[PDB]
Amino acid sequence: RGSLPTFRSSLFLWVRP
Amino acid sequence: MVNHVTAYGPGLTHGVVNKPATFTVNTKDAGEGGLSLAIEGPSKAEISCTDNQDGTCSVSYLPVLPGDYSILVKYNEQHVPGSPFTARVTG
Repeated sequence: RGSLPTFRSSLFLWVRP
Repeated sequence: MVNHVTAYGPGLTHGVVNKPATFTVNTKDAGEGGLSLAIEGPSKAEISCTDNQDGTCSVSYLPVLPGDYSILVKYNEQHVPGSPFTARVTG
């Protein structure tokens, strides 16, 4: 980890009944 | 790592390059709260997420380079059991 570029994809959800 | 939201599915552990890798997020009788999904690895993987209507979410990501991807799943700032996961994505 760190030798090649690292990327992030993200998602946030509010969970509610 | 024990327990609340949970996560299971093939995409948590393995995948193949350019095909959608999938897993499930079970929110049956979770509180209400913030669900974070993140994926880190050698490429920016597109995430898609559908509510299955039954307290279950079907999540897929599309990895474009092979390698190791970390899948991070948090409920209200806390790691779900097994999170962060590591998927070996082969070519």
